[PDB]
Amino acid sequence: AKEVVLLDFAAALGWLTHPYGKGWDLMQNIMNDMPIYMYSVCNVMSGDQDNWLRTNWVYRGEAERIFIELKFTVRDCNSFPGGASSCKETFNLYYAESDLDYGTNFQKRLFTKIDTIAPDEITVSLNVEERSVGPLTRKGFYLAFQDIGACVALLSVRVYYKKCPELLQGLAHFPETIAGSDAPSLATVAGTCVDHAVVPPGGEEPRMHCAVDGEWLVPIGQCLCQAGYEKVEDACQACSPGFFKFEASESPCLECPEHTLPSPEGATSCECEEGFFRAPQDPASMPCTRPPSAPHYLTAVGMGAKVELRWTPPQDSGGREDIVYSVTCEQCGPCEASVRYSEPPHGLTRTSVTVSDLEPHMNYTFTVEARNGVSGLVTSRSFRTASVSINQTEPPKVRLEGRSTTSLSVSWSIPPPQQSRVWKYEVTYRKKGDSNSYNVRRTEGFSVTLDDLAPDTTYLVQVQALTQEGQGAGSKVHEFQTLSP
Ligand SMILES: *[C@H]1O[C@H](CO)[C@@H](O)[C@H](O)[C@H]1NC(C)=O
Ligand SMILES: [Cl-]
Repeated sequence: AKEVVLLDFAAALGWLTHPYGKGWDLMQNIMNDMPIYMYSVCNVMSGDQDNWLRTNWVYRGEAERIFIELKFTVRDCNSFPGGASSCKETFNLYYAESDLDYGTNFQKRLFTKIDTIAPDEITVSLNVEERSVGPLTRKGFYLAFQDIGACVALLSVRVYYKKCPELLQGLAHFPETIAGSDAPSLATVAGTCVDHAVVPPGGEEPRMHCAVDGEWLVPIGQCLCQAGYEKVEDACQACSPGFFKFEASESPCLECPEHTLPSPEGATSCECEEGFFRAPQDPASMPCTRPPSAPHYLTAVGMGAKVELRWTPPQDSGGREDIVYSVTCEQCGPCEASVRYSEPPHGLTRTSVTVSDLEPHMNYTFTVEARNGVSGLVTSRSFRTASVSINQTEPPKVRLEGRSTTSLSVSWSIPPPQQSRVWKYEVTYRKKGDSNSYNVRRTEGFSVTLDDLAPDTTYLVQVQALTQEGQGAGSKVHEFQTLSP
């Protein structure tokens, strides 16, 4: 775990002693053909000791919490001739922040005690200890060591801050970040997106925290490979030629779908080969599709004035499920509003419709076309046709125009446009009650007189305009009556 050092006594500076002369004092020994320095003080006999040793001004840089490591020795208070109660076996560690170098202007009251330092190993004619303080927030700081009446040898001091390693995590890159001072107040570090990577709409953007111990803590958000690109190891390559990636996801590059042209490197979509198309609604994931073929077959059986257009889906959906049917009509020329559709005629999803109100004696032709969500792209037409004529025309209006004791003058009417079909007019009559005797005569006229009948009798008259045989339209059964003398 990287550590940045701000002050290292061992490598070596002549620090400030107070008071000067007595108290702390730089000293030297010999080892491995090399000089060894140390600040010592051994005033155990003397009743009251208050010896201060101050380190020169250390720059804080951007360090937030510093770690102080000390290596020292301590003699046993029981080994000195005096060795009275005036001998301690510990010393005190202080610090102070400032924006300028006080130089020689050392002032005890300005210092904050960090802790007392006690020997792990006491000797008789080396203890290692570490502490830390934060947060620091000024240009520089001092360290101060206080003697209270012991025999101490200070061999080493190191003050450093911990640091978080640079890394790449989820396509994001974070840089060396100074570790934080306190956990409850841990800042957040933004990461930047590797080439060809991005943060999608709208996920969390890359973040991570540098903990006191110099460790990366809680990873937030992530970067994904931009469209046209895919993740390989910890980088983003372009999609191979023949593949595509429309949205920035975690998935790999997909191969082009059906009916598409081989894509160039780093493709976000495969264009569709001539003959096929895609709708706006269509995702670039589905294959380009085609317009449908006309309905497979079409029937139109007309029960009276209504009719039943049944039909079946195209033999070729064009590769879609959004096929809708449209129905028009011929009467020549287009039908008016005269015809009623059981349902709206255009934009149908069913495969059968009932139209009604068809004036007899006219064959209409209905056309049904099938189209899908891609028909609007081409100007062709794919439809089926079916025609029907109802011959039932038309319930004649009967009424009399003359009466006698024995004869009835009967006449019927019917619009000229329909007087064409009518092959012959069948006239039927019989006395009331009688059901074993029928009187029937035919004619092309619109009037007839019934001869040789009984007086004061109601007759049943039924006229039927045949078209041509057994397929004609009957009339209301009227009731007329002879006259009395
Ligand atoms: C419909 O009338 C036409 C004349 O427009 C005729 O050719 C045809 O036979 C009729 N319908 C049928 C059942 O063929
Ligand atoms: Cl602290």
